[PDB]
Amino acid sequence: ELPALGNTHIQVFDKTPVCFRPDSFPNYTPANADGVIRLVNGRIILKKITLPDYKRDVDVTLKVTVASNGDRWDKSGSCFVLPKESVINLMNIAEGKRAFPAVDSTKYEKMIGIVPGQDYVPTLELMRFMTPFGVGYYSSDNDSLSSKRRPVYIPKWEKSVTWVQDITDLYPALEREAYVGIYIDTWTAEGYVASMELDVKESKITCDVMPERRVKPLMNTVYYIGQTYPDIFSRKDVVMDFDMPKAAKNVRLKYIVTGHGGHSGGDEFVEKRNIVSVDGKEVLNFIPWRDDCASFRRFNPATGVWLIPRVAAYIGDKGYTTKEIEEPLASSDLSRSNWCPGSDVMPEEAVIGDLSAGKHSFKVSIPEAQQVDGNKLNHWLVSAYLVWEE
Amino acid sequence: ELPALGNTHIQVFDKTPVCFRPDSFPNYTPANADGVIRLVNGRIILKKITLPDYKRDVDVTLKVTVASNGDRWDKSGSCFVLPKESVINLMNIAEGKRAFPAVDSTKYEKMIGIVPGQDYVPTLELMRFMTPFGVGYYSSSKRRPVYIPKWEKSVTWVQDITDLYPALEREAYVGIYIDTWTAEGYVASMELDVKESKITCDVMPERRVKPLMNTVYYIGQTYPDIFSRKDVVMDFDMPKAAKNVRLKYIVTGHGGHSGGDEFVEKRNIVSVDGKEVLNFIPWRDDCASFRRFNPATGVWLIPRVAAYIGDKGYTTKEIEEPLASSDLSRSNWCPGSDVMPEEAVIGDLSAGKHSFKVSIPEAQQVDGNKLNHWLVSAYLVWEE
Amino acid sequence: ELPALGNTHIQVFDKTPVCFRPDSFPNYTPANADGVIRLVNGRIILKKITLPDYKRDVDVTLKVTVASNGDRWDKSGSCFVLPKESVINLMNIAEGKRAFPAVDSTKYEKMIGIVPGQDYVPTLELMRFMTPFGVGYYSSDNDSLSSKRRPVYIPKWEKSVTWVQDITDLYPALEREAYVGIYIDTWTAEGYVASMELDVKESKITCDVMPERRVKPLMNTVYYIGQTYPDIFSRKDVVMDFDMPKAAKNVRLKYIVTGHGGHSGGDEFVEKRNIVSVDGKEVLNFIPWRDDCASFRRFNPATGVWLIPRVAAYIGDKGYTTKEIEEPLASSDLSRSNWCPGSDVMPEEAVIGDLSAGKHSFKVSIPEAQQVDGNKLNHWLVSAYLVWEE
Amino acid sequence: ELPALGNTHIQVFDKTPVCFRPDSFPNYTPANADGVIRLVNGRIILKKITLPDYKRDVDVTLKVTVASNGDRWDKSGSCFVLPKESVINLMNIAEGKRAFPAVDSTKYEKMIGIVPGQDYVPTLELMRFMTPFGVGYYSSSLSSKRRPVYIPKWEKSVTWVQDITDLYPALEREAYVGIYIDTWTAEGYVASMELDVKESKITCDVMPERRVKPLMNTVYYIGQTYPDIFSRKDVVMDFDMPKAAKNVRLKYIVTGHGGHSGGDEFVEKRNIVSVDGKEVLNFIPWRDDCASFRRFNPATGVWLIPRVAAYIGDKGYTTKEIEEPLASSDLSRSNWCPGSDVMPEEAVIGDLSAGKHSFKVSIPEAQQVDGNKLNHWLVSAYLVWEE
Repeated sequence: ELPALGNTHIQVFDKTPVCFRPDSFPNYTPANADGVIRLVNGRIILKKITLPDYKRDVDVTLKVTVASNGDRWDKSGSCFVLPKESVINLMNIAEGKRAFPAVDSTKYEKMIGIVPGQDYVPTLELMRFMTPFGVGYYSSDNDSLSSKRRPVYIPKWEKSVTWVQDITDLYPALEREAYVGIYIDTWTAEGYVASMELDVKESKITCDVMPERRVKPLMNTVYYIGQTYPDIFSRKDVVMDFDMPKAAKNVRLKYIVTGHGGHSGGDEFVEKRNIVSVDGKEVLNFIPWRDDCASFRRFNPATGVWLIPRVAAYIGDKGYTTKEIEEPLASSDLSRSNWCPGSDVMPEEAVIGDLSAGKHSFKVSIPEAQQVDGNKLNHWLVSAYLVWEE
Repeated sequence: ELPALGNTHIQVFDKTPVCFRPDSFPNYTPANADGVIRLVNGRIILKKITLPDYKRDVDVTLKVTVASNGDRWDKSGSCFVLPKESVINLMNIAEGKRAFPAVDSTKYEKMIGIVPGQDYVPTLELMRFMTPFGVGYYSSSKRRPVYIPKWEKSVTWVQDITDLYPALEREAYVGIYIDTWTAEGYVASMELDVKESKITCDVMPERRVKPLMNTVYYIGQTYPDIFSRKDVVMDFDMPKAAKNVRLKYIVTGHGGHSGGDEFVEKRNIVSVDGKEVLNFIPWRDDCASFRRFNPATGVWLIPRVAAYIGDKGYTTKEIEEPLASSDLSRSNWCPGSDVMPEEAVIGDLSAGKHSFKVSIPEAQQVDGNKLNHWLVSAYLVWEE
Repeated sequence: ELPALGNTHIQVFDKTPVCFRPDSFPNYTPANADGVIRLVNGRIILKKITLPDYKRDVDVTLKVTVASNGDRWDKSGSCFVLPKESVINLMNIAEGKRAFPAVDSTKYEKMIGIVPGQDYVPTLELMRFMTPFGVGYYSSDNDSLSSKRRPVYIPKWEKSVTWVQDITDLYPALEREAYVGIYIDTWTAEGYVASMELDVKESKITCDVMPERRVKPLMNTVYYIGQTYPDIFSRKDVVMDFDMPKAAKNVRLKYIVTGHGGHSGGDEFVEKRNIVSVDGKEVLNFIPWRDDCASFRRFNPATGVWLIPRVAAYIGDKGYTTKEIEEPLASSDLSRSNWCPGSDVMPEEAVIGDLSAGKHSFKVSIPEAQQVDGNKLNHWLVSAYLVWEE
Repeated sequence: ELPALGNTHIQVFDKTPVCFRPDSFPNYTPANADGVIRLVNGRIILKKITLPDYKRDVDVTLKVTVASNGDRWDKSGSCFVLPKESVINLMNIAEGKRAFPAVDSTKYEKMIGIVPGQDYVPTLELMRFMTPFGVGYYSSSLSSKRRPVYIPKWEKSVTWVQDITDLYPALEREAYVGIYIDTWTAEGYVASMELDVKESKITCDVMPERRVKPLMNTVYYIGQTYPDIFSRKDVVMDFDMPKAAKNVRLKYIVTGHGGHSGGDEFVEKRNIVSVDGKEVLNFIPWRDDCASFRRFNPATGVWLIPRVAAYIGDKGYTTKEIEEPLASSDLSRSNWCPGSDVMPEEAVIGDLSAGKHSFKVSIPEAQQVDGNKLNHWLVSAYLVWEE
């Protein structure tokens, strides 16, 4: 019979600004009155959370809400947690106390912080998201920029976007005390406002002992701080070793990927096969893609718009007929490499099976990925981790 | 320490046709080789399911998939279960062995089978859904907007129905109804997943379900526009006092002509023992999000001044923009959507008699071809 | 002793839309229920006005008000009247019943309608104006476009712009019955709204006989309809002859000019001497120029804005000091060739003196004017007329 | 049929210095070679003007031009005329021959000369103006520490024009007009003044019988104190109308002062003006367009104000933090800007019977002078009508 501590709800962030204001915020700003720490001139918000010492099992739910506060763009986002087992992390790097470890250039070029190294474990992602174009700030009924960009089939713009995911598997990374944060690749002073809620529901069953969950971050190419766009996959596969000190049963891989390069023909808009392997065996092999981005239209008041001519069938006063029309196409409608402006990203899972104690290899290959070329910022945001029960 | 029976998965239907073929199927066709029973000329498919005698708690998940097999329309659908405590049900009515009880015309007009009566409990809905326009059969441009790169080939809905386990326990007849009138019809799939608790001490709670109302016109029934003349009021009995009772309410508005209840906002007010427990406008304003599931929808050209990027920067011009019937805002659904029931915490209910009332006061009457109506089902759930 | 008819006020236009909607309006649309006639797809609004047969002298005041209705730009405008003595005019040209007369290419190239010809007298301008950038439509307190474009020294945007001029000298062109209108070089469907009021204040003096005023339009390069950008001054002076049927005493010339070509280094932004002559004698010789456009800032919420670095002296907490800052400069702040976005244009006057009956010459020279070059639309909008009492 | 005398143009002052040089000019200096009389050490310039005996109606236009000749601040100014009907005036007070009448302290404290008294009618203002910060002398390259990027060039002087036809009776035949500037520097300013009288071309157009009656003037021309009296009491006074008058109009000229932070120069204060116990004006004297005068203020003080600003950068529209210059001259003020004149507010009073009438000016939240905080209100008022 285990004691009940009760549920825990945390309003981590509440319309907390995420922006780029290098005159107000340097690489590191200590905790403000609300506990918010800011890194990289405001592009990263961070907060220490405490959770009671749960003995019973729990369910963990994450709810992230974003709105533009002026920034018009669809920027990349990462809700994350600093790994507890890592001496080096984003915060003490920002403070100037540490640095990402140097990497072997034959394997990882100049891609610091994407794989583990001495005293370093890559940042763990709680949720990858992509902001829509200007939701909120540009969403009013008579907004001077978006009011005549609203298609006839969209009765009203949404005022914000919200994503919810079960992250129970990540409880080990949140337990007792942890630093969680949100990063948005924003370069405007107006930026965004972000909200984040953690809901920990404690089991009502007296006998329900908390299982021994484990999490092992493997990789993270998100360019949080002093990092470079990850187009490395265009020249080489990213291969790394990892250790399993103890044999583990029924291990699962979680893989989070989005493709980027927003110019015409860039990796944001072209299909590229991802092949992920463990110990030389393929465990995921698929094209990260979405063809439903029109479904996010009401979240994108400030998206760009083009007129595409098309012969359209329709019902006129004298029955069915056809005519040439000029049909609006929004940038937000376009199919993309595993996301849409206004979507989150569900991690792909793969059941790895049992892993013996000892050395193992992990490989991520996006063989036709394109190189950065001047202003063509082709890259792939990839993070991965393992989870299992001991 | 309770024994583990393990999980149970049932592929109830698998691309099972739902159609209207009165030359092949009469009002009742007994179970075929795959266990499928057909009622009303194929408009209803039904199957007996069996589940192990679970002692531990469980989670129940329902997954329904639909595709057109030629039918072009957005027709109403109901995935349901025949209440175990009812002598009279859709099946024995179809067999010609029973009939919905006659009703008091002062209270319910000619709306047979929508409320309980002698030996009758209304059908219980596991999931209300609305088919999209021709998904699958018509999914391969004059129809496809430039912002839709490809049509989906089918539509799928998933809901947790754990609270309905008592209606499914041991043995039950589940089915799918689609208001289809074509021989080509649809194909429907249905999966039930019962995930048993991995915890040794986790005793199954004593869940209860009590169906109160169901206006879905399954068989020999009339369009439910009754709300336009009177509120639907009924009594129900609670044999035992119950704590923390919850009401689940499933509503969709209908009448697909211009200005009909499918397309106009109407406040729904639901009461128990004279106290309002729900009061809201059932509405959806996001139906454009379902566009890729509607290849066969009707289309109009609407004029509009539009902002766009031309060769000399941003500018504006008059255009004629396609608007699909499927894009239109509706009374709590879209072609291709399911319906999440609204919940309300009723609180404690004493043993004895109680009243239940559903009021949609501005609902419109059927008028010739204007088929205004409201599909409403409701039930109570609680633990003893 | 002359009878008093009293004053006459006419609300010619009242937030009447001026726009470019070729699918709704062809070259000519007849008078609507309010008397408004539309030409050139909505770019020109026109209306027949009637005035009592005044015997006493009068004062005529014109009041034009404009607001954007979505069009973001600072477009050229002309409030005008169709000359009574002209068989051919903008309206019957729009109706397809007439055409500007063909011109001698050695003198006027392909600049149709800018000088008189057979059955044609150039349009007479009541007022030349330049719309500001988006006033009204983009002027609200929290407008998503103009909100952070408001300089600290501008407490609030204006919601419209209004110009008033005395046009008493033009009474002969308005007398009894006349067609007046407004043209705006708008190419957007949203366009503008325009208002126009004529106030005729009758003299209170019993003996005050109306003088015999005369008006003679000479030139007008405004491209109202099927006309070309007037960069002709870059290759040749515009010279023309005119006839004075009767000798006239103390004749005055009125000259309305604005320079154009909004690209960097174009005639909108460069000083160009104008030299105007009658019978070979210079009567005006000046640089049409304004250096006070910053004064119109509150009318230009949608103007473009740049950040210009500058070392600025200021009072800080430790006394007088200096620092590098980035100071906003608006397109509307820039000095221009005789106008600002949001200004009207006061005609320059010159006392010509007496003119004998017969032939006379008139010449307008802007010798360093630039040519049109692809997208560089250099030109000069020039109109001129004579006025005198007989 | 009335004879035509033709138009009259008078160049009253032409870059005539207005300054404070007590060693060169005492309280009174008689007319110099150009007819210029100087009072209070140069702070006031004065000149006798003559106008033909016009029988037809006329229009009177006043054009005043000012430039700094070294004086850097935005000082108060008053273009005026000595009332013809007054025995006591600024000039004979300066000469030491007369004095403002003593006042009742319970009503007017120590505010001499602001209301009428025995043998005294307050000075009549043709135009109230406020000099800009150093125009001309400091009105000088591409990058400048003082000149904002949106100001291509400083103006070299400032000019104001007003129709003052209603004031013809105060100018008729012969009158002493002048300019006062509250300057305390030896460098001071230069001032120009032109009067243009345009005679009607109509034979029948008889000049109407216009009248002017000065009521109040708190401008501290000579041996006078800053007028913060409104902060303790309303200014109430009586006046006499020897003959009944029809359709009388009140003209009220007000500017608020106290140039320190939070002073009456920069705070909104309701003015309530009453005649015979009825309110005739009730309003906040205010201007919110002072940025429009920027090019006339080269020597103004400047602050840096932080703000997020939208702008076009090389990669499209964006926003960033900046420190934006705000000039003292840009600030909203109590009915003026550095470089502006003041249009009088008018009110139609209606008919006034012959006899006694009362007039009252109340600025109830006006602030008191406090050491170097020189809060005050410059107010003048007069009546006009046709008989």
